[PDB]
Amino acid sequence: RGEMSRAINVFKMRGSWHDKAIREFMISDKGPDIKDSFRNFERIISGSPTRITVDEKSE
Amino acid sequence: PARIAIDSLSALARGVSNNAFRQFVIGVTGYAKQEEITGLFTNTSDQFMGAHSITDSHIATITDTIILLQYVEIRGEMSRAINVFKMRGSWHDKAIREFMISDKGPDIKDSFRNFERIISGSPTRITVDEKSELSRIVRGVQEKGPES
Amino acid sequence: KLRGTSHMKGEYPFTITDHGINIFPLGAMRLTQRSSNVRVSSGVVRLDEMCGGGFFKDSIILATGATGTGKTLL
Amino acid sequence: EHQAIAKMRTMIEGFDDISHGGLPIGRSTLVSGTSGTGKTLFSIQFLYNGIIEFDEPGVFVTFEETPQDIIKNARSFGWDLAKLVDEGKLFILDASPDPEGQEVVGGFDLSALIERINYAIQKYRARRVSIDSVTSVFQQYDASSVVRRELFRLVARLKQIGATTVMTTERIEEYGPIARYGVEEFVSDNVVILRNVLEGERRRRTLEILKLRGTSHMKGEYPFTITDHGINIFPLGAMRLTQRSSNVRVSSGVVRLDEMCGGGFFKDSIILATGATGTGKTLLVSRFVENACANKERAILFAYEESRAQLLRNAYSWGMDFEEMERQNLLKIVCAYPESAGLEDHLQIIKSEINDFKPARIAIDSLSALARGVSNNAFRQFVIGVTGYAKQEEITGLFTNTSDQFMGAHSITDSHIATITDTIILLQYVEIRGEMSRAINVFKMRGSWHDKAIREFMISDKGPDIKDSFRNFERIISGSPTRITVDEKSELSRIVRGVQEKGPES
Ligand SMILES: Nc1ncnc2c1ncn2[C@@H]1O[C@H](COP(=O)(O)OP(=O)(O)OP(=O)(O)O)[C@@H](O)[C@H]1O
Ligand SMILES: Nc1ncnc2c1ncn2[C@@H]1O[C@H](COP(=O)(O)OP(=O)(O)OP(=O)(O)O)[C@@H](O)[C@H]1O
Ligand SMILES: Nc1ncnc2c1ncn2[C@@H]1O[C@H](COP(=O)(O)OP(=O)(O)OP(=O)(O)O)[C@@H](O)[C@H]1O
Ligand SMILES: [Mg+2]
Ligand SMILES: [Mg+2]
Ligand SMILES: [Mg+2]
Ligand SMILES: [Mg+2]
Ligand SMILES: [Mg+2]
Ligand SMILES: [Mg+2]
Repeated sequence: RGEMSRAINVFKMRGSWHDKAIREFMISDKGPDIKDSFRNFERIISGSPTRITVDEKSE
Repeated sequence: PARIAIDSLSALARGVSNNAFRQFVIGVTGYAKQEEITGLFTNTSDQFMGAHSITDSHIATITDTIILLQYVEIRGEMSRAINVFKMRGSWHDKAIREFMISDKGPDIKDSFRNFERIISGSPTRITVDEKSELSRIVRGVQEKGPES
Repeated sequence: KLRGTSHMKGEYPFTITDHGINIFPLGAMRLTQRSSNVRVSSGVVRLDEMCGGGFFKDSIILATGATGTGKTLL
Repeated sequence: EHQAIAKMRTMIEGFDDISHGGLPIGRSTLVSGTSGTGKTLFSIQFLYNGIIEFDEPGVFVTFEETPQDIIKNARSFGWDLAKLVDEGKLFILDASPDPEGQEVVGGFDLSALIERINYAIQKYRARRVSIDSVTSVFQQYDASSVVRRELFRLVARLKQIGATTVMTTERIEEYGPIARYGVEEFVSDNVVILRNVLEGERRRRTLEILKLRGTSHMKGEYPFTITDHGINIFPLGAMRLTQRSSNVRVSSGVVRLDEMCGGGFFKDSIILATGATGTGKTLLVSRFVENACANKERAILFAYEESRAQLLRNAYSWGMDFEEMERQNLLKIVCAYPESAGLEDHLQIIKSEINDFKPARIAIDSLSALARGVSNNAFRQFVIGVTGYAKQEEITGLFTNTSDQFMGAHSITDSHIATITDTIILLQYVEIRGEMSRAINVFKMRGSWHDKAIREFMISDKGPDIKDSFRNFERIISGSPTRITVDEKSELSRIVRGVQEKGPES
C-alpha cells in the first residue's frame, strides 16, 4: 500500500527447524517487534507484493 | 567403497578457474563410472529462487540423473520442493512435489497442481473456481427427474 | 617432442606424493564406462519411486538447489 | 593457372593449396618454427614425395641429427628412406659435427658446403633440397651481421644452381621474431612459419605462409596435425561454398516428426536439435542413427558425453538394439572426451572415421560438448568444419546442442551457430500444473514447409510420442505457461457418463 515495510525470515538453519514464514516486523524505541506474516500476499520475496483478494470460493 | 558422495562441488569451484573445475569434475566423474561406484554430487546454485540454470559452471550434461530442490513461496511461507529433472535410462516422476523436513527426514508429499510459474519460486495461486467449471450450480437443466 | 614417434600433446597435472610422481592423464582416460540396468536405493523411499526404481548403480546423480533446500540431507 | 612464378607440389595434405600451388621452383623456402613444431618432418616429407611421386631425386643435408636417425625416425610415418638412399633417389648429406671436435669452423666450410651440396646435386641429379637446422651452424660464436651474408651466399648459389630448396629455422618465441638472428626472414624468398601455441594447457599447431615472393596464397594460420601419415592441414577457409543440394528426403526415425518436417529431412541438410539438459536430444539422434541402419546405409555416432556402453543401455531401453547395429556393420559408435585433444584433432578423428567407413549419415551428440573451455570463434570455426565436410559429401548431419538454461533460454544457440545450420529441431520443458512436461517444435527448414505447432511429446520404452499442442496456453516458451481458456471442453469427444471399458473387455 505504498509503504516500505519490513520482513524477517529464518532462511536456513542446519540443525534446528526454524520458522518457514516471512514475518514482517517494525522498529520502535523498544527495539524490533516481529509481527504476522503476509499470508494474504504473493511474490513476497520479490519485494513488490500482490495481494490475492481471492473472491473466496465465490459462495 | 561401493558408493561415493562429494557434498558441494560448488565448494570446490571456490576461486579456481572454470576450466580447471570442469576438468576436475570429469576427473572424479569418470573414475567413479569405471570403478563401479555410485556417486551423488551436491551443488548449490548461487541464487535461491528464479535460478534458470541448475549448476553454475555448466557441469549438468556430464551427468546421468538430476535431482532438484527449489524454494517455493506460499501463503507468506518458504516451503521446499523436489523434482527428478532427467534420468537417462529410467522413467522418473515428472511432477514437482513439495516436502517437509522433520526429525525423521524427507516426506515427499504432493505437487502444487493448482499453481503456475512454480519454477520461479514465487508461484501464482490459481484455484479461483476449480475444474468444476461455471457449472458448479449445474445451470438448472437438472430440474427434470423428480416429480410427485 | 619425442623424435621418431608420437605422444600426448599438452600439459598434465601431476602430484609429487609419498609415492613419487603421479601424473593424471585427465585426457587419456577413455570413455569406456561399463554400464548395467541395476538400481540402488537412496535412503528415500518415495524418491526412489520418483526415479522409477532407484538410481542406477553405474551412474552419476546430481543434486542441485539453493542453499538451504537440503542437498546435504539427501 | 594465373600466377607468374612456377611452382612444384609438396603433396602434403593441405599445403599445396595454402601455397596456391607449392614451393616456387628454383627458389628457397624458409620453414621456421619453435622446438618440435614440425619443421624437419616437412623437410623430409618434401623430399620424400618428390621421390615417390615425381621421381625427383632429393638431397637432404643434416646438421644436428645423425644421418642414421633421420631414416630411423622417418620410419614412424612408414617410410623406408633407407631403401631410397639405397636406390639413389635420396642422398643424405651428413654435416653433423663430431663427439670429439675442436672449435671454429663455419665460414670457409660454408664455402665448402656449397661445393659439397653442389656435387651431390649434380651427381644424383636432384631437384629438391633440404637444409635442416642451418641455425646450429651459427651457434658457435656469431651475430646478425655474419648470418645474413653467409645464409645469402648459400641460397644465392643454390638458386643459381636451379635447386628448389627448403631451410629450417628454430625460434624461442611462438609469435615474436620469425627466426633466431631475426634476419633469415628477409634473406629467403618465402617464409613458412610453423607454430605450436599453447593456451589452456592444450596444444595447437599451425602453419602460416607469411610471404611468397611472386605469388599469392592463403594468409594467416591454418591448423595441421602430425599423424601416422605426417603433416595434415585444414584450409578451413579454402573450403569453398559450392556443395550440392538435393530435394531428396530421408527419415528421422520418428514418423510424426517426419510429417512435421514437410516429409522427412532433406538428404543434403544439417540438422540441429537444441533443448535444455534432459529434454531428449540424445534419443532422437539414436533414433536417427537407428533408422539409417534399418534401411541399410552406414552412419556414425560420435558421443562426447555418454559411454559406448551406456549409449547402448539407454539405447536399448528406448528399444532399438545397438548391439546388432554394430554387428551388421551398419552403425559405428566412436565416443570420446572433448578434453582428450584439441579441436583440430577431434575434427580429424571424425573426418577419418568418415573415410574408413563411408557413412551416408552422421550424428554428433552435443556439439556444445565440444565447446567446453575453447573460445567461441575456435569452436564456431570447428563447427563450420564438420558442417562443411558433411555438406559437400551428401552425408546427412544431425547435431545436438544443449542450452545452458532450461526454461527461459532466449537463445537456442548460446554460441550462435543457428545460421550455419539448415534445419533446427527444438525440445523444451513446459511447466504445466506442477509437472515438468516436454514438447518439441520445428523451428526452421530451409527447403521444406514444416508444421508450425509446438506440440508436446512423451518418452516411453517405445520412444518419442508426438501428441498435441498447448493451444490454450500463452507464455509457453517462457517455460511456465499461463492457462487462458476460450474452450477445452469443446467437442473432440464429449459424451459423458460411461465412456470407457477397462481391462476385462470392450
Ligand atoms: N532437525 C531439523 N528439523 C527441521 N528442519 C531441519 C532440520 N535440520 C535441517 N533442517 C532444514 O534443512 C536445511 C538444512 O540443509 P541441509 O543440511 O540439508 O543442506 P543443504 O541445503 O544442501 O546445504 P547447506 O546446509 O550448506 O545450505 C535447513 O536450512 C532447514 O530449513
Ligand atoms: N607417427 C607420429 N605420429 C604423431 N606425431 C609424430 C609422429 N612422428 C613424429 N611426430 C611428432 O613430430 C614432431 C617431430 O618434429 P620434427 O622431427 O618434424 O622436427 P622439428 O620439430 O621441426 O625440429 P627439431 O629437430 O628441433 O625437433 C614431434 O613433435 C612428434 O610428436
Ligand atoms: N526408458 C525411458 N522411459 C521413460 N523416459 C525415458 C527413458 N529414457 C529416457 N527417458 C527420458 O528421456 C530423457 C533423457 O534424455 P536423453 O537421453 O534423450 O538426451 P538429452 O535430454 O538430449 O541429453 P542429456 O540426457 O545428456 O541431458 C530423460 O529426461 C527422461 O525423462
Ligand atoms: Mg545431459
Ligand atoms: Mg547450502
Ligand atoms: Mg550444506
Ligand atoms: Mg626440436
Ligand atoms: Mg627437426
Ligand atoms: Mg544427452
